[PDB]
Amino acid sequence: GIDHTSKQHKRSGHRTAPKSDNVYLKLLVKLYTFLARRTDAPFNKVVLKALFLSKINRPPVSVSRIARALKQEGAANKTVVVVGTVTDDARIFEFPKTTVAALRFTAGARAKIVKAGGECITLDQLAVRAPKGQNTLILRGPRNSREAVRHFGMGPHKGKAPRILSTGRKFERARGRRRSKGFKV
Amino acid sequence: PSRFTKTRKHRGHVSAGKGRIGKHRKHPGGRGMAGGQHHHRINMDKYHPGYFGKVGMRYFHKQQAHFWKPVLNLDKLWTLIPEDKRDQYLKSASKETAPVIDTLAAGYGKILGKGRIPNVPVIVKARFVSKLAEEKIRAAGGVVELIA
Amino acid sequence: ASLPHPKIVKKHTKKFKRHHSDRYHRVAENWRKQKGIDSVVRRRFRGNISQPKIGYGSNKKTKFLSPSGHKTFLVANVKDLETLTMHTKTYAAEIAHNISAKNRVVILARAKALGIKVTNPKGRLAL
Amino acid sequence: SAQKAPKWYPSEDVAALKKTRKAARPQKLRASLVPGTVLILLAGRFRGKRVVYLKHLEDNTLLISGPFKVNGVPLRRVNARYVIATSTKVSVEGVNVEKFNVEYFAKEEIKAERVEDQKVVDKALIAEIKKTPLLKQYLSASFSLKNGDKPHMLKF
RNA sequence: AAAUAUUGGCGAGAGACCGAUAGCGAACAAGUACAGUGAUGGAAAGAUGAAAAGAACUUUGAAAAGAGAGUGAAAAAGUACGUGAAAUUGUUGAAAGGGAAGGGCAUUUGAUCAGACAGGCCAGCAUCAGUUUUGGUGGCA
RNA sequence: GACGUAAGUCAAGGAUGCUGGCAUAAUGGUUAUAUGCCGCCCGUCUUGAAACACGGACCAAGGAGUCUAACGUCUAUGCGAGUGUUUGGGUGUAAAACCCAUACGCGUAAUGAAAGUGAACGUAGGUUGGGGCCUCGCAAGAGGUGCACAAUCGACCGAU
RNA sequence: ACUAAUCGAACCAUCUAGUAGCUGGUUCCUGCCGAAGUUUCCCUCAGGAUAGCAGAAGCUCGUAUCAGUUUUAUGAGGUA
RNA sequence: AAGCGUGUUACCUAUACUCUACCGUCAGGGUUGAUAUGAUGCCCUGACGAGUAGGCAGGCGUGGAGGUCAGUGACGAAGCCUAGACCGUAAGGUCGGGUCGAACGGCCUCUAGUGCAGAUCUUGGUGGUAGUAGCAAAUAUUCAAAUGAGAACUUUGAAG
Ligand SMILES: [Mg+2]
Ligand SMILES: [Mg+2]
Ligand SMILES: [Mg+2]
Ligand SMILES: [Mg+2]
Ligand SMILES: [Mg+2]
Ligand SMILES: [Mg+2]
Ligand SMILES: [Mg+2]
Ligand SMILES: [Mg+2]
Ligand SMILES: [Mg+2]
Ligand SMILES: [Mg+2]
Ligand SMILES: [Mg+2]
Ligand SMILES: [Mg+2]
Ligand SMILES: [Mg+2]
Ligand SMILES: [Mg+2]
Ligand SMILES: [Mg+2]
Ligand SMILES: [Mg+2]
Ligand SMILES: [Mg+2]
Ligand SMILES: [Mg+2]
Ligand SMILES: [Mg+2]
Ligand SMILES: [Mg+2]
Ligand SMILES: [Mg+2]
Ligand SMILES: [Mg+2]
Ligand SMILES: [Mg+2]
Ligand SMILES: [Mg+2]
Ligand SMILES: [Mg+2]
Ligand SMILES: [Mg+2]
Ligand SMILES: [Mg+2]
Ligand SMILES: [Mg+2]
Ligand SMILES: [Mg+2]
Ligand SMILES: [Mg+2]
Ligand SMILES: [Mg+2]
Ligand SMILES: [Mg+2]
Ligand SMILES: [Mg+2]
Ligand SMILES: [Mg+2]
Ligand SMILES: [Mg+2]
Ligand SMILES: [Mg+2]
Ligand SMILES: [Mg+2]
Ligand SMILES: [Mg+2]
Ligand SMILES: [Mg+2]
Repeated sequence: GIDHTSKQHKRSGHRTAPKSDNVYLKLLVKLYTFLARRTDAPFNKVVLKALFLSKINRPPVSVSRIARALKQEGAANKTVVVVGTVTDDARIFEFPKTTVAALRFTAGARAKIVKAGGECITLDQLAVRAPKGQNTLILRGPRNSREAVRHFGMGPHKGKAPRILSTGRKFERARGRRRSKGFKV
Repeated sequence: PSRFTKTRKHRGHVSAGKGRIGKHRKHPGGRGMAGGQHHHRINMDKYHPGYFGKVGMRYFHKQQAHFWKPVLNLDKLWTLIPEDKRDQYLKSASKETAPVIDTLAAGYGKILGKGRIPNVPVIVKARFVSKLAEEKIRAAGGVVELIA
Repeated sequence: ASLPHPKIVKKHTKKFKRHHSDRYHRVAENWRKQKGIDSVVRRRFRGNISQPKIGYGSNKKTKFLSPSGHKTFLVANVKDLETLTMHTKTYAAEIAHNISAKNRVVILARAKALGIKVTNPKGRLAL
Repeated sequence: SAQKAPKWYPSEDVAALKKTRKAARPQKLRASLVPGTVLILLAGRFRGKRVVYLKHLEDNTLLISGPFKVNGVPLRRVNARYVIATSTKVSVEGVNVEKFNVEYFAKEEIKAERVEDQKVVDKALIAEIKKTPLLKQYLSASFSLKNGDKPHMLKF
């Protein structure tokens, strides 16, 4: 017998592979598993882990988010890296000329980047030209703006969104939401 | 499909995952929303506050079409011009040739002011506009023409 | 012969017969886990039958090996047999139960020509 | 196909052995075993015979000739673990035994040469056996455990 | 009028449907046989063989039938008919058995069985390594 | 690592060497039996079952978390400020597959009972962290940038 | 009491697979993790909701934040 | 004392402790310019293994469906029997022999009316009980012949 301080046989709880069966994604993982092992550049390990992520955990990255990132001083010539999808954003009217490396590009995003004079690159071409992630800018989309996140942690005085089908008057706007009817949460 | 369900794995195990003691029964707490004010009060006040009780005025014979008014913001205002012809107006920004944007034919009732359009004059035809949206359009050199 | 292998250890040669399969004819001997609340077999009381558990697993260097040192490959014709042309030290052919007598003759002669061991070289013979 | 196929087969190559650090070194006999000692045999066709220890061969066998003219035991080999060494000793510095070795006793009607190899050795051994009293009869008698003999207390 | 409906009727085409305890209650002389005064209730029951070629003839028997013979690819297909499981049963063989029997570990005995000679089986000694157990003796504080 | 001046050797990152018998039921497996020791009848409710608690004489076949409407979290996939061809139309090798317009749904705006109003002072803010990247350093470290995310103070929209 | 072996409301069919907080049953194997009978509310006390205990999915990072432990310093307590 | 109090040693044996091996699980690593083509692969290192209710994971089996093996089969498919054999911890899989007579598998996938010892479970079949309980109310039968394979029981006669 052993007085176990920790739970036995506990899995790490981190993805060690993509749940996806996409063969090309698994080839990209084959590439960055090699690069993470045979280089000491932290970029390769970060990209590898991002390659494992689920869909909600790799939100879209907008071209305007990329352009804002390129406004960081000393960052205007960095290769933006997005382990995910880059979407188009018509709310920006001046896009800079830059090389963006991403898993997926939408048609609008690719057209906007190319029309700016820039380049759209796959992650393997990024691995060829920046094996240690040289001069790279990893960008991530907003995880907590998901609709599902609105409803997490619901409870009195927490101010989250109730899980509700129909909205408007008559749908949870009464006793429990105003002092005139009972109380307010 | 059936072969991936836990029913298949529970075969050979007596209680079918329902417990020996609790012993899955028909409707142990009632059917539907029973007891929402009595024995389901805590759940209902925790997750659906405001559920019970009444609220303001009633509207007999409400037709939603009376209220049709899709909003469009200025930051999306220039998307109503097709991409092929958009860049020509964005350059050479001047009056006497300014893009007429009919936001009603685009399916919009009111123009709101989320703001930061380019400094190009545009003629915005709309049923309704917010006060700030008309400020930004005028500041850019355009105008809003009230239509019906 | 077969490739040299370590000694073959089984760790449990005795069949794992189902509890009370000797008691009632309706209970078959195929192993079933006792799930009863009071079961002496489930609770592992002294004197009761042993249950299959992973600790009984065979040495990986010896698992699936016959006492002759070969893994069994089920063969239905000459093409399936010629799958083991370059593998005679690790695999032995076993003719499928439903192969006819005259086809078994063909399989055996081919196997002898290629040096492939046949685990059942007597099925459906005129002897 | 009755059985589809293994996608990738194991290697048919046979691995070489790792180099082994087991150097053979000479056997250290027990102190009780000195050439000329009389030996009780504990096993074999000549069970219980008392013989004379002549030489320690290179295969770790002892070469005994409990004189063939005394108890019929020929020039033969024995394993030192199947032997009791006694305190009684007859000098073997009158007999040549260097002609006897492992290839003398190879497997493949008695042969002619072993008879005079015995009839020369027995001359030298019988000569000193005649000196001390009762030893020739002692070498003729066989050993056995009588009732109440305790070999853990017996001296030999 | 049409676009709509259609567990009835008639006429068609179909199925990742069921396959004789399933599928309609009913694959069959099935809403039949049968129960109930009555309203009603309501089964079970498919398969010899390619073809009866469904066993002429002899013999034992009062006869059923048996034994032969014969037909058939097959009677280990004889209408008590494809295959023909289990429970239960007869016979033969083996074995054990002082108020149950059955089971686990181990081995004896009996019976039974596989593979290999291009090393397979069982051992003995020596010199070592790992882990231990039990002695003898030396030097110091 | 040790030994040897070196050669090389060794008990130093896991057994070799020598020899014998048999090559078959001899070892082994299976099975019946015997012997030693052990072993209460399962299932179930239950704090507690071998129970003088219940079901179970036996055997075969049948026999119980399903489908559907709406939905939550998570995951895969397609496209992405969009998305959804399949109500319908076109077409067909004909319930398939292939093609498609106008709409409609959900999303892209909230808030108020409602009338209504409706989202940049600022590099879309400041502060504290913050992976990664950049510069200097043999390195440590130092400095610049700092996405996601976290805490916090503000700004904007609506209600009051 | 009797009303077709049926009577403190016959029998037949259908609604009807009537509802059941209650009894019984709930069908392969192995591997890993692993409980609760306690809090609050309830015409609640053989039942639920709720929190807790549990699993699973992970995610953000990479030796911190920590800790059913002591020491030092400093509080508090009214039982023996 | 083989009792009581006490002291000393030796000794016995747990699924516990030490070491070694094998299985599995978890963790941390290695491995690409032939990794001398298994990268969900191979390999290195360390630790760990109780379990109802319950959760999850990897597998085994069954009916049907798309694809493949130009798979098996009247020279015998399937089914069934088999103290004959082999593989797997196991679900199970495979082979031999007998019976048998017409269809059926392996693999990759799809799908479900998909796995039974229990439900006083349904239907059907079958036991022990057991050649057992019994076949005892209504007073009562008997002789002979005939018939017949066979007569307590049929017929006729006689009689009661
Ligand atoms: Mg369980
Ligand atoms: Mg239950
Ligand atoms: Mg086995
Ligand atoms: Mg078994
Ligand atoms: Mg218990
Ligand atoms: Mg029927
Ligand atoms: Mg036949
Ligand atoms: Mg038969
Ligand atoms: Mg037949
Ligand atoms: Mg039949
Ligand atoms: Mg039959
Ligand atoms: Mg039977
Ligand atoms: Mg008796
Ligand atoms: Mg016994
Ligand atoms: Mg040793
Ligand atoms: Mg035996
Ligand atoms: Mg006992
Ligand atoms: Mg009780
Ligand atoms: Mg019990
Ligand atoms: Mg009860
Ligand atoms: Mg009973
Ligand atoms: Mg019953
Ligand atoms: Mg069944
Ligand atoms: Mg009912
Ligand atoms: Mg545990
Ligand atoms: Mg109340
Ligand atoms: Mg109860
Ligand atoms: Mg006090
Ligand atoms: Mg007090
Ligand atoms: Mg004492
Ligand atoms: Mg466990
Ligand atoms: Mg099938
Ligand atoms: Mg057959
Ligand atoms: Mg049997
Ligand atoms: Mg036929
Ligand atoms: Mg079923
Ligand atoms: Mg049954
Ligand atoms: Mg059960
Ligand atoms: Mg009687």
